[PDB]
Amino acid sequence: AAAAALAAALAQAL
Repeated sequence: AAAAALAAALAQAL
C-alpha cells in the first residue's frame, strides 16, 4: 500500500 502510494505521489510530482 505505502510503497505504491509513494510511487504514484512521485509520478504526479514530476
